[PDB]
Amino acid sequence: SGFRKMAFPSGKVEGCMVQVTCGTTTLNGLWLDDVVYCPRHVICTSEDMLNPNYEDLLIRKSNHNFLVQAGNVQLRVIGHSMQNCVLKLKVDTANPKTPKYKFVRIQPGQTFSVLACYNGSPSGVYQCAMRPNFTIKGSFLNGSCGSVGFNIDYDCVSFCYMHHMELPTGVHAGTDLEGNFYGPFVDRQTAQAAGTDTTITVNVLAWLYAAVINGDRWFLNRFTTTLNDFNLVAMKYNYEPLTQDHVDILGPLSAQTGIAVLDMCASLKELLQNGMNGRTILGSALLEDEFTPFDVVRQCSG
Amino acid sequence: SGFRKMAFPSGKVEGCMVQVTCGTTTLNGLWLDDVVYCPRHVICTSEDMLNPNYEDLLIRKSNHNFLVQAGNVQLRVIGHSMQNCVLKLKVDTANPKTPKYKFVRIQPGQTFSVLACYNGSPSGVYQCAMRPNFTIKGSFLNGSCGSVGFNIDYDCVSFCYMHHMELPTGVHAGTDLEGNFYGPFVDRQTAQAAGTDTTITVNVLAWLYAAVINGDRWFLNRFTTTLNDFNLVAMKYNYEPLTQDHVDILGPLSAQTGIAVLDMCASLKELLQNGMNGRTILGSALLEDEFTPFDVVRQCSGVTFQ
Ligand SMILES: N#Cc1ccccc1CN1CCCN(C(=O)c2cncc(Cl)c2)CC1
Ligand SMILES: N#Cc1ccccc1CN1CCCN(C(=O)c2cncc(Cl)c2)CC1
Ligand SMILES: [Cl-]
Ligand code: NA
Repeated sequence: SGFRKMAFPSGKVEGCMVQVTCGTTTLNGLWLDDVVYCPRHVICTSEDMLNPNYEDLLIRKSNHNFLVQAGNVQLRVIGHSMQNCVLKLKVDTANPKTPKYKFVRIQPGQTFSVLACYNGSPSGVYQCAMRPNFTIKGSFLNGSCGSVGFNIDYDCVSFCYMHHMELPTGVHAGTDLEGNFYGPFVDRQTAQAAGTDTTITVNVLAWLYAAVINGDRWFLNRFTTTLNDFNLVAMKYNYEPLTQDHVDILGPLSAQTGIAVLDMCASLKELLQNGMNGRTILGSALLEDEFTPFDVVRQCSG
Repeated sequence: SGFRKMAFPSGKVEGCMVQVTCGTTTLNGLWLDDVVYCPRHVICTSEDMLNPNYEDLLIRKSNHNFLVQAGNVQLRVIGHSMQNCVLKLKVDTANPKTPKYKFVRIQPGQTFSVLACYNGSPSGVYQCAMRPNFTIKGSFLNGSCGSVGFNIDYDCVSFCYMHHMELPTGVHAGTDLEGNFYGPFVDRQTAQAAGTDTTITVNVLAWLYAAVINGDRWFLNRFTTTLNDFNLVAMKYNYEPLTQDHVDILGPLSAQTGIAVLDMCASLKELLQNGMNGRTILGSALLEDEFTPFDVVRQCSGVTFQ
């Protein structure tokens, strides 16, 4: 029993973290085979950040301008190129600790583990969700750029996030490993803001199923609802719409607990309309939306 | 900025996890140098569990009755001994991935990372605190015994917990790496229950200081309190007493934010009386007690957002 925000074991990713230095800037890189991946903003000075022309800044750099340190060993940079907002530094040694991996782009609502790093050294691991507004509520300080997000699908690491910046509200923005930003953000010091966020409905339902599996049932009721009436309520409370795809994905949890998805939707409707009335669910006074249906099944059954 | 429940990177511990089998029972073991540590209850049947005589059960076992599997490799057991509630299996290979490590016994209120494992293979990592009633609120299923708790302040792993059992209320109990249980618990299937738990006051204060460092001051007030009046009020909400040791430990956070410890105590007294009135603190609608003063300093910026 028990239910905790759980990250994947980070060992396979720790063996890939390196320190990348360009001029006075030091940040983190991901070393896979003979390539080190890092944010392209490593080549910028503070003044360049206002309106950088990355192609022009890069042409002025030689391979020896990039210092890559893996533990206490210097790696030799033998090539460099850009792919979208990530710099790819070709090195002379393949990482002997390279795990089986893929680069995947995740959808809003999906969760992943973040390995926070400073000077190429891992400092902590925590679980995040890609918000509907394409930000992540992480915990990052100066020097954390290049820290990565991932999931592990068996023995294969799926890298899905690389950290680039913090927005004025204290939330975080980054790219996939192909350098495409999540959300309408850019790698330049211009005015940017997180858009209004919404709650991930399918994940709140998954967490209510986790609460039932763990013995917390007070919120269950005799009522059911239709998908259309439930979505009229969800919109009023700034919850994402629930689709038939979401209902299908919750199928297994519904079968195990004997609570149909629309039966759980009626409990959620009541919680949104009346609050918790001084009670908690899995030790929380708010409805948690950062556990996917898969996360619940993986932790509660495996 | 941001504030999350953050665990230590688990790689140094993943390289130590093995599977231990004795008869039909399989659980996890920790392989450090040439010794595999695991719960001694691996030698019990379900019937043995009511009143096991571990010395009598162990004397009937030979080294070859213990099967230890590290990845896809079988390790050879060449010795065995019991130390309190842990079994120590001497093996013929030293773990080449053994990190720099130590065994530390922790006090209530201290936090640590748990690497949940099943069949010697890591499943997930999360942060836990040793509750005042000597239990932990973890996430463990059948097969998780032998999973360990640790901290990694620097490059040295400090192992502080080994998982043995789940109590009737769904909370968890275990030992230090010398086999001494935390709390009054025993490794037998008798009626035992967790004592009434309380909130870890020093950690809630640490977390209020984290909220101030990150730019939030809404909960502060113009008042102060004496330590004794604070404790009289706190104990009415089932909060642990705050001692002069706790006040001293909060000194650095107090100096960084400019808020005296007893002034933060007055804010906590008011939050206990009023609740949050629809507001949140670091994204929570409840007062958080599983971040120590040391955890706050590790994670937070050294510059407060004034
Ligand atoms: N791309 C981009 C971008 C876009 C707008 C502005 C600034 C940047 C880059 N910028 C500069 C490098 C240093 N930096 C951190 O190291 C950092 C990371 N996360 C959290 C914190 Cl508090 C600090 C901030 C990010
Ligand atoms: N020591 C002790 C003790 C003392 C009282 C009763 C039972 C035990 C041992 N017992 C038997 C082995 C299997 N088991 C789990 O694998 C387990 C762990 N954590 C959580 C869950 Cl749900 C299950 C339960 C623990
Ligand atoms: Cl301690
Ligand atoms: Na219902």
